[PDB]
Amino acid sequence: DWVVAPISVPENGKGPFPQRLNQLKSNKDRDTKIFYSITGPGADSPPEGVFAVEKETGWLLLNKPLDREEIAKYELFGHAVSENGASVEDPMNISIIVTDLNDHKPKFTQDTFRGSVLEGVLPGTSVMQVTATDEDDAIYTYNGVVAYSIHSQEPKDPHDLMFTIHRSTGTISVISSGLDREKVPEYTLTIQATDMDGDGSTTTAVAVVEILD
Amino acid sequence: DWVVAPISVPENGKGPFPQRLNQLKSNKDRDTKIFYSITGPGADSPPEGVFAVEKETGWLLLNKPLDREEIAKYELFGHAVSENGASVEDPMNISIIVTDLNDHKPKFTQDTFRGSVLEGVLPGTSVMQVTATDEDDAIYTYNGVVAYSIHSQEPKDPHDLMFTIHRSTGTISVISSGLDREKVPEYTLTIQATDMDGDGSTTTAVAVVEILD
Ligand SMILES: [Ca+2]
Ligand SMILES: [Ca+2]
Ligand SMILES: [Ca+2]
Ligand SMILES: [Ca+2]
Ligand SMILES: [Ca+2]
Ligand SMILES: [Ca+2]
Repeated sequence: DWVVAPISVPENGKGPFPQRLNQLKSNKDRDTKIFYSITGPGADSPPEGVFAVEKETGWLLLNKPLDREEIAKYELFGHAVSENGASVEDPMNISIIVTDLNDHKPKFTQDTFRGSVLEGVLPGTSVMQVTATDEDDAIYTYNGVVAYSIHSQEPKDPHDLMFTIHRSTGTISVISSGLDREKVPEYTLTIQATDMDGDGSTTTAVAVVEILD
Repeated sequence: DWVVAPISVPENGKGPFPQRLNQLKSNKDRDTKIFYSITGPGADSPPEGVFAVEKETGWLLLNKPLDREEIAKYELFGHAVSENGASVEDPMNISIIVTDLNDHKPKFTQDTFRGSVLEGVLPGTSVMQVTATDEDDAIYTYNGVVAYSIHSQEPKDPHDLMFTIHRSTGTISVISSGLDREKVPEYTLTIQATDMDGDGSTTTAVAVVEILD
């Protein structure tokens, strides 16, 4: 059977609303006046009335901007009923596919991460790992893809940047010699996550690294 | 049966082309890979290839700006065939409705119309009738609706405008006294037709009126 294709709708639309998506039509409007309706979540169940159909034209309508992070897919049914009150078609499925916009900054799992490392480990040594997530799509886009960076380190002793961070994994490492617990026993690193694998929104957190004895 | 609604497409589109109109879809792409095609005038008969369908996505495409005055309606069929070569749906009808833009100026039937009238008829007297047509729509719009006016008269004797014209019918009348064959035996009137019932494009012609004795 010939059916309506999934309808792709990007989130956060300007409208104007209501917005025509597609026009349902039964063949039998030849012999009969037809009344179209729609059921399902987003229509007649929660959230009600996000989608509506014009009773006589069969225009399916979107009534407000969508949010993919709330609902990414609606599955509705279209109905066709004659003036005399008889269902004249089996209900048809209709799918609405909400597509992504980069509308989330990344978020660090904690605001402050704590880890530690021994003085005198070789440069190259893994210290700890940080994590930030991103609500947006990261399959088809870089909207959800986070890149990690270190913005600054305190104090600047012995040298000004002793650590680096692995840009996709969040793993912090020692890249320098001179960690000495007795002179600088702890460090605070401002760390950053930027979605669009680097090119996007930036979020900030702290990593506090203890120098073990 | 649920079918594709007529697709309204205004003429003279900017594109970009090719332009997605609507997405055909068979249910049976569940169990089977489907190949979509389209037949009919505008597809596989003259004018070929104004419309095309993407073999696998089933996107129906318009490939160039349309002209309503050339063809105002296309009637095509959609086809669905399995990978193994079997038609798996009865062909479906598809209608394309080309809608109007005001892209024609009105045109006078002749460049010079000739008529005559007796001297000394009462003011109010019908002299002749002019006609201009307009290719555009005039049912739903004023694109096709012409309004007539007189731009000027030569000579300006006795008085400067002796005639008027009925704005919707093109009928010219005498609105003044003093027509005297012996002093001014003929007049030339520049006449105008403007579509959008007055507000639109203007075309010009001539009416030559003989004064009878
Ligand atoms: Ca969102
Ligand atoms: Ca998003
Ligand atoms: Ca994001
Ligand atoms: Ca045209
Ligand atoms: Ca036109
Ligand atoms: Ca016109």
